[PDB]
Amino acid sequence: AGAQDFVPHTADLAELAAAAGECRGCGLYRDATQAVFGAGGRSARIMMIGEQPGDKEDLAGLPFVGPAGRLLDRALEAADIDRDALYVTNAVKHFKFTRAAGGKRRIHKTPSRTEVVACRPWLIAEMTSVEPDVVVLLGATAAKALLGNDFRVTQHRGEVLHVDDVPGDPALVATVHPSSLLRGPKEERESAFAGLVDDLRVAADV
Ligand SMILES: O=c1ccn([C@H]2C[C@H](O)[C@@H](COP(=O)(O)O)O2)c(=O)[nH]1
Ligand code: SF4
Repeated sequence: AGAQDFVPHTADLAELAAAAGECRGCGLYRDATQAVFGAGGRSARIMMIGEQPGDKEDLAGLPFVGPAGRLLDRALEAADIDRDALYVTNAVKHFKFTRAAGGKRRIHKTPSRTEVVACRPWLIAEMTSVEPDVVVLLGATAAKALLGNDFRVTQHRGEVLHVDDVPGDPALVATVHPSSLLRGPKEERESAFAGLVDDLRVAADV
């Protein structure tokens, strides 16, 4: 099923990342430039999971390097979390996208539940490799990957969750995706940023 046979029996993140480059677990590898594995080391206490690499990440080979990542950086710094101490990844490892004519970037398309479930063996391998104390789930796709397809981020914001399905039983904190804080009225963007900082601090206080 999905990516499972492409995942090697090792927890070395370098070997896992190289193997993900060869994954064909769903259709998304075809049009993407490369797989984007997570970034960080196995000593990390906090793992953070987004949806997928975007346009910038697809070509950089690293997660959260575009506008959403710069906003995330600002939130982390405000929460006194050192990004180099995190393990940062995504629920799906290949960018799913289209282009619009006259557009200034490739625009992401939402992974189907099928693609999320197909790619989840990589996330499980990352979680068993890193053994985080806490997992921050940035946005609906990542949160649903571990908490179920019906899960609503908006309804559980600053809550420490635990589900028996997850290897290692880390605490789980589901929050807004940083990209959602890029646009909208200023007061709403400012209130939403504060809430993201709060949720990051919940995770770091686990
Ligand atoms: O590492 C990443 C980078 C971007 N994303 C998402 C965030 C946004 O909704 C889109 C585009 O990211 P952006 O940094 O805003 O260009 O992809 C992600 O889920 N994980
Ligand atoms: S998105 Fe995930 S399951 Fe699909 S081909 Fe890429 S690494 Fe494999």
